[PDB]
Amino acid sequence: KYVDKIHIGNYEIDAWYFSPFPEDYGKQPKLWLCEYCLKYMKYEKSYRFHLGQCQWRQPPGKEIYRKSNISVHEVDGKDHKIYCQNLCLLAKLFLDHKTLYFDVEPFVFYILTEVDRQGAHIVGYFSKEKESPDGNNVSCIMILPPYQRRGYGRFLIAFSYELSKLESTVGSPEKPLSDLGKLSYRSYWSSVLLENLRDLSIKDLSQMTSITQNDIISTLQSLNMVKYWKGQHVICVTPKLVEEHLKSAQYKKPPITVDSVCLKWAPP
Ligand SMILES: C=CCOc1cc(C)c(F)c(C(=O)NNS(=O)(=O)c2ccccc2)c1
Ligand code: NA
Ligand SMILES: [Zn+2]
Repeated sequence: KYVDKIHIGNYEIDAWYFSPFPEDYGKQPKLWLCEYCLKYMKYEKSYRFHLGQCQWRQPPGKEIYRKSNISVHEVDGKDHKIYCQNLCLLAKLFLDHKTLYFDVEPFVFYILTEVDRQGAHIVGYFSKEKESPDGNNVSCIMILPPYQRRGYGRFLIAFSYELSKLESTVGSPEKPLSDLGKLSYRSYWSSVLLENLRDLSIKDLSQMTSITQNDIISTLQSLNMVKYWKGQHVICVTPKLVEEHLKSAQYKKPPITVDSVCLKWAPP
């Protein structure tokens, strides 16, 4: 018998997948999570007592981004082991393909929070290998279900590439992506490339965006904006074609932007 329901903050959320919480936790009808320190508890009564005792009102680590009430905390897995393990167990309830939960020392975790008077409430996160031999700028990326399809996933994608830009490198999410993750990356790639083409080789777009040439090419191919000539992909678009795509309905929701001026981060 697995965890199938959690209470976190003011949300109740049904599980999507098995997560390896200890057996005596899974047997409970519901798992209760502190939204600030991510301690998981078996009972409403232990949860209530914890909420009156727990002093955390935001993630640990350093706040590397803050604009208005949107915040990102960078949490090193070796410095905040228990917190990152609890985050990975929570994330695994909603990710099919995540496989690492307890060996969190090789990872850095970027926690997205939405702030009010009571504290900084967790929306989602992405993990990132401190040293990625494969050039992955995201390992896992997860938005909690009640915040999905509301701009927060796009924010975290954009954020991951802003880190890659500051590292003077290109990067790509680790595969396989969740179904919603695939749609989200394709939408983000399309809007970023189209806006750059409206305002350039494939290599130029890559240096400007930190999107890999492969991801640029596959995105341009889905837009039918690339020709093939003697073994080379070449951009083939008219400014008018770019503008038709850009004012289609899917590019109409006003994003939460990543303001590079509010990003406080030096590359390792
Ligand atoms: C639970 C497992 C994975 O959860 C995820 C993972 C990712 C990467 C997401 F992007 C989202 C999400 O919520 N996307 N919707 S979006 O932010 O409005 C958005 C609009 C336009 C372009 C991009 C994104 C959820
Ligand atoms: Na639910
Ligand atoms: Zn707590």
